[PDB]
Amino acid sequence: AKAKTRSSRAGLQFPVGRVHRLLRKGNYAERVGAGAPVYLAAVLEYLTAEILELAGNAARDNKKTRIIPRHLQLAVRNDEELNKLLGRVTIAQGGVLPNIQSVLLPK
Amino acid sequence: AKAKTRSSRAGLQFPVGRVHRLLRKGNYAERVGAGAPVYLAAVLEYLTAEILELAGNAARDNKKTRIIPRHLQLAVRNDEELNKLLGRVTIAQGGVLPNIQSVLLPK
Amino acid sequence: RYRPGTVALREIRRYQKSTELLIRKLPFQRLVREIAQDFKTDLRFQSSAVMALQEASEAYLVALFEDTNLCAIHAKRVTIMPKDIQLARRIRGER
Amino acid sequence: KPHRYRPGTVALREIRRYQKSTELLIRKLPFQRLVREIAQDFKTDLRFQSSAVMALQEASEAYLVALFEDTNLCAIHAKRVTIMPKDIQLARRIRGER
Amino acid sequence: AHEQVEPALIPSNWTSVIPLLTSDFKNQYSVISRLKNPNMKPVPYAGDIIKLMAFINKFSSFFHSDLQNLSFQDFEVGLDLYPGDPNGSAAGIVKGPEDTSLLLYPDFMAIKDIVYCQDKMNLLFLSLLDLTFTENFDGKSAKKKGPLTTWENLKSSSKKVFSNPLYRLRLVAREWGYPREWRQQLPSDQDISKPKTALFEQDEQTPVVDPSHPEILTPNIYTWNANEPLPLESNPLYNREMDKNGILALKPMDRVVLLRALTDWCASHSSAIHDEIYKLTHGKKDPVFGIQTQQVPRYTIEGVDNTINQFKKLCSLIQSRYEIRSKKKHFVKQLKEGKKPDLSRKLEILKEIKAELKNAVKSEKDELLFSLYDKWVPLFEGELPDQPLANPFSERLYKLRLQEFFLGRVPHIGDFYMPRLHSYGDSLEMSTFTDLRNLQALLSKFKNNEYNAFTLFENDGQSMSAQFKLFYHDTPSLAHDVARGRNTSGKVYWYELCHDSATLLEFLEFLDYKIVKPQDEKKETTDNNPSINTNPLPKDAKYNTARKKLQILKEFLSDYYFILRQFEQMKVQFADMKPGKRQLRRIQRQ
Amino acid sequence: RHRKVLRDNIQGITKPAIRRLARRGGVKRISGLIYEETRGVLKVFLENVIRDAVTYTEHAKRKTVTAMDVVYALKRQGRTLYGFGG
Amino acid sequence: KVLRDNIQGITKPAIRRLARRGGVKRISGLIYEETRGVLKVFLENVIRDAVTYTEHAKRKTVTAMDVVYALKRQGRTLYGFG
Amino acid sequence: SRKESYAIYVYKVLKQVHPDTGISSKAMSIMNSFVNDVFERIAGEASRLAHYNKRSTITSREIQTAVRLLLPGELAKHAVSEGTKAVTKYTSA
Amino acid sequence: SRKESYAIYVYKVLKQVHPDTGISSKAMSIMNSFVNDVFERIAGEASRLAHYNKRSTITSREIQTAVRLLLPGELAKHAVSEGTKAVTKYTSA
DNA sequence: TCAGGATGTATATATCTGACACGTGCCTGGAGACTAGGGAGTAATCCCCTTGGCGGTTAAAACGCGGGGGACAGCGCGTACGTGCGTTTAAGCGGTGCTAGAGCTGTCTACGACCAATTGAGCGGCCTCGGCACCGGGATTCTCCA
DNA sequence: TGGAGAATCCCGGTGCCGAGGCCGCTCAATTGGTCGTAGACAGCTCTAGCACCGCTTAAACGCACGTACGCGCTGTCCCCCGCGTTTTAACCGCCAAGGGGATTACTCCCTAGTCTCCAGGCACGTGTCAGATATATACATCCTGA
Repeated sequence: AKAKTRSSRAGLQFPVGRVHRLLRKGNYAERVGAGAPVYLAAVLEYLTAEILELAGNAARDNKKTRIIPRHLQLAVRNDEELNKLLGRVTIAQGGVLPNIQSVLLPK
Repeated sequence: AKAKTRSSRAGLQFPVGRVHRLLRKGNYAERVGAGAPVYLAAVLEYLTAEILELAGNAARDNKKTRIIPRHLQLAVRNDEELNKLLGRVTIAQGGVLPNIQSVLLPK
Repeated sequence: RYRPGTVALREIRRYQKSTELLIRKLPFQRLVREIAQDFKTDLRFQSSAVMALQEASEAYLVALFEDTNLCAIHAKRVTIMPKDIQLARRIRGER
Repeated sequence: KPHRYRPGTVALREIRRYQKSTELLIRKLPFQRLVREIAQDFKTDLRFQSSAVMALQEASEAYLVALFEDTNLCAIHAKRVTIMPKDIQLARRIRGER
Repeated sequence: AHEQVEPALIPSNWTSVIPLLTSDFKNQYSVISRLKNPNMKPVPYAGDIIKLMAFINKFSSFFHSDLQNLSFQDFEVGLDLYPGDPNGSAAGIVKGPEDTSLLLYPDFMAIKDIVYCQDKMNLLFLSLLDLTFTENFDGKSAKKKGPLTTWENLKSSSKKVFSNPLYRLRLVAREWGYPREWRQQLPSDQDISKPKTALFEQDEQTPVVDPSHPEILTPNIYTWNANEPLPLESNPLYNREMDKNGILALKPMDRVVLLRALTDWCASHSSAIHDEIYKLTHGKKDPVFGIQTQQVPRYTIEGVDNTINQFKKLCSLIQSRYEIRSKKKHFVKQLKEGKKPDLSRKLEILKEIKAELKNAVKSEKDELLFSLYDKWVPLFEGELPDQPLANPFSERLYKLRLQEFFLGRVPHIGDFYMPRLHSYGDSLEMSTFTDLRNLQALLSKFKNNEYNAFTLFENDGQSMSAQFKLFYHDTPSLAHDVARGRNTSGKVYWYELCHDSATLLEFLEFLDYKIVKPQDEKKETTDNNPSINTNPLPKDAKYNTARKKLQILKEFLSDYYFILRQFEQMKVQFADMKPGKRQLRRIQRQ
Repeated sequence: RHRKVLRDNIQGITKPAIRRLARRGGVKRISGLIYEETRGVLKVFLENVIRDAVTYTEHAKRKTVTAMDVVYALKRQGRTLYGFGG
Repeated sequence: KVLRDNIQGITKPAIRRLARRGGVKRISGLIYEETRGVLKVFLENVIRDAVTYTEHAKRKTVTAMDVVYALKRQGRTLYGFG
Repeated sequence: SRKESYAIYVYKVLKQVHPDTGISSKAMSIMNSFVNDVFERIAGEASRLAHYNKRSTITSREIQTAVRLLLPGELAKHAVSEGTKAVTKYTSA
Repeated sequence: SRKESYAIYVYKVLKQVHPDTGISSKAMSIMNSFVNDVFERIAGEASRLAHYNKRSTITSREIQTAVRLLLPGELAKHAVSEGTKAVTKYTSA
């Protein structure tokens, strides 16, 4: 019959088939169930959507239309939960969040 | 016909066969070489001896003849490299190193 | 009457020489069950599970107080204050 | 009367300027030579991909910037505005690097 | 005569442990380069480094601890010097049997070692400059105790630590004197030292205005031909890189020349050491034999067997002399009143040991000297203040004028120098520079190697020179060249023999052939000799005592071979300060 | 069938206990505001570890929290513990 | 060819630019040397590990992946280099 | 040769979230690394979960528990919601 | 069930090192945990090395490199010495 | 500074236990022997990407010199923290009783590995134009001595 | 408090090079089977977690008192910042060689899978002495005094 990709059955954009293959060849366990790649692809797609939404807003606040690493850095470091998820991660060409301590400001 | 353990062939006290089984059953790689269990058993035996010697010295200095967790703690924390290897480990019932900051001392 | 501070050092040596736990066991067990009440109701604990929790907790607090003491000495004090705990935990990455 | 800014204003201006940008703050060639000099000790006649040196420099600058943030917190804690070597040492000791 | 009169222990024959060389033994031609072999190397910079090492040896308290354990390889590698070329440095050294390339230390040895040697050499340069110029506060200053310069002084943030002393030096150097290599040597072959430059005397004043005084003090005066330095641009002391880079900014031979000149200027104008040396040499004493510049230990100049034989004869004679001294009429009559405490303890113990030593057999006569040297030291009080076989390295009179790397003298050839390390005050723990008895004792402990590398570096092996080299100095050729017209401006008088153990044994193998007496005198030492190594010494009876000394040198070098390869392996084992507790845990674990 | 709801057991970590914990850490003098801060810190630490322990318990379909669950939670937080198995 | 004294290429103004990005307003004079030392140690740790990977692959070239693996081994994950 | 990546999937998601926004090359490299890193974390945690319970299969229970362990709070809640939705949509079909 | 542990092996090594010293039961438990922890670390690093180089075997080269990456300095030098010694003895006999 | 009295501590003997050391069965897992087949090792090649030179330009680093402001030391006060002592509380320990649920066994089926055929999604190659970097000139704001 | 000069923003214009679309062309994902066993599921045993009660007694608690430490203020002076001028070497654009990493085609030997056998390790019983406790002792430390 006509073939439908597994990622289309679940209504996803990420590849269920590629994820299943990576799981099998990664030696994570002897066997991989049918729902594991689907469930994991859904989770990965959700997280990617989060990052990209926040970074797109950050880019729009600069009147740019290409997202650049600086915008990803601003998106991550301004959200508490994403910043907790990526606390030990360095983003190349990211920079820092503008922050000058209070007692340094003129009075 | 007469069995002669792999550990005996290599002059080790730790089991080569058990280590080989743990390697095969632990999902580390598809295949496991022949000398890998030998090398790993040698390393483990060496580290065990290293820590046990220092713990025996520490227990001896306290006029004890049995080793208790206090002596393992003292042996580990008093050695620079063992302390680096177990920097993120809590030894149950180990106590701490007797150490008072100088400025707190009386004068 | 000893001068304020002598008993302090004497206790420091005492409690750095021993290894027993420094919190009462029943209060800590009740605290553990109370905290766990908010993740799953009617939970049972092995006794060794609670003992493991207490060992880990006390180790953590002792190390935190060591860092706190360093942060106090840095500001030329000897009294540890909440600022010191907050600075230690901010540098450690916990806040 | 030549015009002069008060001591501290230009420092704040630079703080803003460099917290707004994202480019690397160390010169490329000196850092590359530093990498090669360090790597002499481990193996002789090593080659480096260009991206390898760039990765080392990104990681290094990120590390130093974060360390200076912690150092600044220590200096403020001791009621100062000048950072001093003891502030770096306290920060690295609390972190677990010494 | 009176009571078999005390046989005068005449100083001329019975000196201290210190004989002399008199620098004129080879008044007869000995220029023949017959000792040559494949393992010979001409090293122009040799004597200069020997001078450096000796100077840093005599001045231990002035210098860092890390400078006291230097070796000859340390100077070569640090200064990037290669042996071989009689016109300076032989850029690169060939490797193996045949070699299109050259070794070039970066291609041969670990690189942190090269860096560390270079750092040591900058440290030495800075310490000399400090001791020379930081004398506005002369000697004793705010930084009095300890060496004037340390590592953190060199690695300091001044970042041009050499600039200000460099300026001071380029100021005072124009008159402090320049080396003959840094003199503006004359293009015009007319203004030599004795002659002068230009005819200032327009004419001799024969028509004197006063006939009563014909004599004149200005017969024919000239302009003076005082020797000049180089131009400032070509004066390498004016090379700006020295401010930040340091000494590693000249030509290697210029490095050597600058270090030598700096040592001379330090010895002359560092008023600390300037007064300390003259204090140390012409204090209120003359040499126990008489003033002579260069002197050696006895067992160096004759050897163990001859010196112990002659001092056994001396020992028997002086023991009988003591027995006479006691039972002497005037001496006896002055003994009852307590003349001197030595004149009683010495006599009583010498009588009891006369009883216990006439018991000793003639086979024990030799051994009793080396056994009883311990109690034999307090004996020599009324006699010489030191034993004829005593420790040279305990004197403040034989300290300035003593040279210690010297290892023996041979007729018609020259001297054998053994530039090894410091042995004065500090680093005396395992110092081989010591008395014959305990010297041979330590060499014995290292033949059977009771002490090994771990004990070796525990017993101040890090303060002890890891490596070595062996040199031959052609005293006859240079002495004659001085006495005959000074042919030298850049000639060579130093040669290299053996740098490590294998070359040491090769040199032993070749030298024992020299020890072969000329049976070719009654001919008709090996083959292919007139081509690569003149083994057969000229057939005659001149070298017989020379060959006895060569036999003793072979003995001493084979005795050294143990301790020398011991250090040459200890350094490899424990070059870095490392936790050897785990290293011994290897052996206990296996 | 007794399932009571506890309340305010954090005060059972008495002030003397906190002083003992500080004394083992080398502290000579202790501010009076330290105790509440320390109770808050301990509460956060225990919440973080117990959440993971109960997650491990639930995944195994059990009703008791075992010693291995605590050990795994601690290891997952980079605080390995020795002396309880695992 | 030997390499030496390259840490002096980490200049004073570069260090104070990093301090500025860190939000530091005044800098003592002894910081710079101290900072250099810190940097050296950091690099020595990562480069060592990187070479350990390169030797294991039997390569003579240090790739960006070796550096990324070393950093990640030390707990300093880096994004943007594969 | 060929080198697989997550680029086109990231670009698809982007076009779903901000229809008129692009993305640089280096930003795409960063997002590719981010996807790989999270994948590896979750898969490793699931592997340990299977090993602890003496199981030889990685199922949706393992992935769900691993997600609960790694992600913080609302991220974990929403992620479990989306994952369950996808699995139900996949099975019901 | 015959729950396995390294108790007897640790006891053997102890008797070699200090022939007349005993060990508590809790200390034996700690030493067992230590052995398991180090085994896990080395095996995991060797696995990552194998996957990195697109190889499907753990050989003694992988174990050696994992030991070099995990142990600090002198410990690494000595442990590599022992491992090489053991493999040589094993193969030559 | 030397010392005496009170106290906490290192020292020395007595007894008392329970935790460690020592000593049998059995059964599972390690060793031996063997074969197959694919992973790993080797040789040949090729091409691209790293190292090394060269010269011009100009941006950044180095160096020098006020001088302003922050680090640091010294001092005085007042309140919070330690120390002690009597009274109260609840931890700890033991014993008793009960049942939830941990843990193991035995059946058996539904799910995942594996495989061959088929194909269509995604990768590398190759254009092209628009977002963004840059510049230059004018506008507005900001800082500092009044 | 208001103005003078330096920084920064902004608007328009221009140019380029990389983001994004199109187009073959694999080769990895999908489909439809068969085959085995991993885990779901029911059932049973019995451990150990939970609750409660009583008696000891040590720890927690509350209050009183005193002094030592924290914190604010002042004064000094050194040392870092801001700015100008000189110097140096980073950077860029181009060029060339050649080493080493990647690809490909053979080849072979090392490791997995299987079957058979037996002993090493573990569970289960027993003894005793190392360590904890008690109790009695000289020694070192602290606090106040002359």
